Amino acid sequence: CQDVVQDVPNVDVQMLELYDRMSFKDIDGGVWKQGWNIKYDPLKYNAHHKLKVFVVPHSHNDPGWIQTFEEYYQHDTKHILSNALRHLHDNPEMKFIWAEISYFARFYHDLGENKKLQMKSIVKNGQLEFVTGGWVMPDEANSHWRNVLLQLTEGQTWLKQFMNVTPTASWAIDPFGHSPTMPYILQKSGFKNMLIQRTHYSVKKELAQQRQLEFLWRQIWDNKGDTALFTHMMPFYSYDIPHTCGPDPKVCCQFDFKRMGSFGLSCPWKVPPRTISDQNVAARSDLLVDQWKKKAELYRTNVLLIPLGDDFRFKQNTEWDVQRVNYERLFEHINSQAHFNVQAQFGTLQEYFDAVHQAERAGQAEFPTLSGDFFTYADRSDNYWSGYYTSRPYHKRMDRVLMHYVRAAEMLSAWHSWDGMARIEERLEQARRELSLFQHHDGITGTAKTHVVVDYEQRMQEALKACQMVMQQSVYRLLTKPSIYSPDFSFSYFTLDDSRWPGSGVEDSRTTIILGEDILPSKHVVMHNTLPHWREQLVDFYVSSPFVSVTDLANNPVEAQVSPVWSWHHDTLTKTIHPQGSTTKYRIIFKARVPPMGLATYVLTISDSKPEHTSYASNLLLRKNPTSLPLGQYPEDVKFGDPREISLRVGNGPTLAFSEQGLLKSIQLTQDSPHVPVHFKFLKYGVRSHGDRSGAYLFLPNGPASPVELGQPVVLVTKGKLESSVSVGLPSVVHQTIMRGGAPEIRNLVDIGSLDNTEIVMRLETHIDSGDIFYTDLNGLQFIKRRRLDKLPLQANYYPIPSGMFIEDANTRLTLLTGQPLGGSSLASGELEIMQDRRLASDDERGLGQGVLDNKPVLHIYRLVLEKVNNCVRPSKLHPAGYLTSAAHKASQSLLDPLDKFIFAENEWIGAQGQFGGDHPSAREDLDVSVMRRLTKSSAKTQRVGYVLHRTNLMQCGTPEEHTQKLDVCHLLPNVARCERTTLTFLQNLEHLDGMVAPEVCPMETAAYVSSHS
Ligand SMILES: [O-]S([O-])([O-])O[C@H](CO)[C@@H](O)C[S@+]1C[C@@H](O)[C@H](O)[C@H]1CO
Ligand SMILES: *[C@@H]1O[C@H](CO)[C@@H](O)[C@H](O)[C@H]1NC(C)=O
Ligand SMILES: [Zn+2]
Repeated sequence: CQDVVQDVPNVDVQMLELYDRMSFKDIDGGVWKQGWNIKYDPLKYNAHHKLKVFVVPHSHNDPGWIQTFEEYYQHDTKHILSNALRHLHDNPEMKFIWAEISYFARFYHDLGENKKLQMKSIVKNGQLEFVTGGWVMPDEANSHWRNVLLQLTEGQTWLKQFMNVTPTASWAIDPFGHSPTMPYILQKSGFKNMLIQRTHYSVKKELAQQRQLEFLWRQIWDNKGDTALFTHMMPFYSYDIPHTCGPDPKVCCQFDFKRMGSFGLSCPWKVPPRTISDQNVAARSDLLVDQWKKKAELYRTNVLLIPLGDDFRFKQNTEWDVQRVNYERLFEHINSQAHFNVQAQFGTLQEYFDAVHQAERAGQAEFPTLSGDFFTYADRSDNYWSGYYTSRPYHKRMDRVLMHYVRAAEMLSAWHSWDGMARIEERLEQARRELSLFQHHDGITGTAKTHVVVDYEQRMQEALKACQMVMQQSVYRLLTKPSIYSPDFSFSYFTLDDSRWPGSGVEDSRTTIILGEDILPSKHVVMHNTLPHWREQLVDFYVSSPFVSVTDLANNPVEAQVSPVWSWHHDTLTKTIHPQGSTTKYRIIFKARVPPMGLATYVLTISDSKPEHTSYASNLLLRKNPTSLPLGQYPEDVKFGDPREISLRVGNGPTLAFSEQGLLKSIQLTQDSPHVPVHFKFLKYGVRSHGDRSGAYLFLPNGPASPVELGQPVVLVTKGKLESSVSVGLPSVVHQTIMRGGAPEIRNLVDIGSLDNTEIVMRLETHIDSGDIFYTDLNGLQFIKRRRLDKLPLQANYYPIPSGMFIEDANTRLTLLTGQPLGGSSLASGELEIMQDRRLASDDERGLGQGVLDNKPVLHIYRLVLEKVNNCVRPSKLHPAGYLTSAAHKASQSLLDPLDKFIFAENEWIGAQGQFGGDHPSAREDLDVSVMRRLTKSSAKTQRVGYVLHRTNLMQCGTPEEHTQKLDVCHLLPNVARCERTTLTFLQNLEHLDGMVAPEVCPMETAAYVSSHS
């Protein structure tokens, strides 16, 4: 195993280092506005060294954006695919690449058999080629790597099954900025090449000047280079035709033949395309070839890529003709005029890459190595696309919830083979495809029109319901004596209970467990733990009585705590935001202990008075002018007081101090240690009154944030033996700090209401001497070092915070982990900040055609970990990566993959068992079974189960290792006949494993294994 901490990789281009050196001046470069006037030596190409030009027809089909997926499919895409089939069938030399499999699959299953056969033939013969082959072309900023893998697998599995092809070249022309998580996943999924487009205009200029637009992209910690993936970065401002034939859009636009009036399109540079004829072909070719030779100067080989397409292009038959015929005339002339020394033709993406590598092998070029990312993107001037790191935060949080429910449903149901009547495969396929669809770069990014956001939400809601059905049927089967098990596959044996989604104050959706001497004395509940190690976590349920006690299935008492159910209300009468306690329902909380990838059953039983092993929290409402707060049968009376500073300590954990406004002010790690200043503050950013306006994509603040005026907010303090909390109703945010004995959990119920042109940010102020350095993660996979650059505007220093961020000095680190992707930064030494929501009245001119005014209440969750790190073995100052500590990593897992909770729905569970998986191996803490998926239906003689294993890398800080058993996923199910290492999509076998044992992987490595069972 490579050391990913101590050896700084030696690469030709390291993006953080390149950013430190670059000046980012936005000067007018001439016709290539963001470059310079390219010059070339006409003698470079000659009879023995020609410029091979591949023109690659393409059509960017967004799976939802300004129309929903189905609206686009009906109005545009089915026509594009139908006409592509006819035109490619009829014109053997014409070519076309396709990226979005969600649309292709939708189309293909509607085709008659004769057309399916015609389609397979034009793919088989190479005329229609799939690029990437994922369900979508995903966002690369907010997406979790697990979901990027899920959607890639969904599209490629469909392609393998129906088209018998697996793309090894990737095409990503529209994500807003690019992440190294893509080559990471692609290289481990058989890919050999990838192409990207949206990178900062300054970076395009800088790499173009050095001919570094093609590079071997390796991970920031990879010293050896085995993660490297050849990457082609396009050089210009857009993938449209005016910005793909060469440096001058005024000339390239003349070669987009769809821009001649009857189609309703024109060239904004005011020179229209002209039909090619024998009388103008020589002059037209001379212009085009000159553009091509200029573009060729920015690359190292004599093979040139010229994409030919735009959004939803190649729809009308007349469009196919006008593009094809004119280009065929140009190729015939150019290829027959020896003085150009060019051979041009339609081609596919793989053909381009194959020719580039043939040139490379001929010793024609050597390519530079590069590590780093390409955030944050600016397409021009100071227009940085950091707004979409936060836009539509309700759905960004929903993405993480569904991410987890999909993994839990696929894992719980993988243990058994299911009768087709159970519709398990059917519900999982729907859940994987709806979550996969949302990975689209207009989905999770929050950049679609209002009604399209609604469509994604409805689809994800359907997926959540599908997951719940599969999970509850699975739990019933796994914990019921086999000879008693009698499933009704349409019946709900259990109801899932989720405490944080949609969340308190968002939707009253949780069921109350109703107990009573005259109706039902007890109720079974079951917890599932998808992580491969034993885990304890507090869980809560709503119950109709405070007099409830908990036992495990051996009938051992379990210590519990009951607290009231508090809800916050904006009182339009008193004009205050204050809490009301339920007089009919209460929260019972207890520690559940669950086996690795297993289940544990408990019983809640009512009694007529205080049970021996249940305590009751005290509650203190701090506000001037209090009124009574009765709580029905709750045994402890609420207390009142004027606002004041408070301090709390649960268990032996940290002691937290709060200001009289209910916000954290300090954290004391141990009884001895100092009270470390850690202050939470909420602020707001506005929009500029002159110039460019912030919108769904762009963040264009009218200067640094201003503090939210807090007034004298109502603060609620609940203090219990297992859990305490401080909650405060601030304008637009009910802010809560919850303590359970370790790092606190923070929850924000964010309701930006009608605050137009406002972005609400949550900031942490400390005295940590971080200077201009901070760390943020990429796709929940790795942490990358960021350096705040004052030479760039505020919005350029915002980065994606998909799951965590931290700052540190030689002795102290503060890490903030998130349960949803949001945008954030560290704008001053000692600070961390992350945006909660943004409501923008104006459109930001990137084609959406609207502002963001559809905000709704969302419950954001976090864990806040203050730690001493002076004893940790950290990367040197020159290393571009950062790594979490064990505590921070576990805190992240508590947010993203919490225990799942199930309430038995009927009165009695006959044949109930107390546990499942007690014999599963409890793996080392840095290892995860990211995916467990049965890959065969029940009729298959040989059953196959796929596993994706990921090992992160945690800092060595002096805590002795200890125990843990080796995890061999191939022996998790019995009767194993074979074990194979496969690509991450499970589509190709890479290794036949000895003894049928799946070895664990190295730090920062991810592998996939498939076990076969007789
Ligand atoms: O913006 S508009 O001019 O409509 O169209 C452009 C040129 O065809 C496209 O690049 C728009 S891209 C397509 C869409 O997924 C992105 O959210 C847009 C971000 O700008
Ligand atoms: C699928 O493609 C392979 C080569 O890529 C070919 O040999 C095979 O016949 C095709 N169909 C099958 C047998 O699955
Ligand atoms: Zn797009």
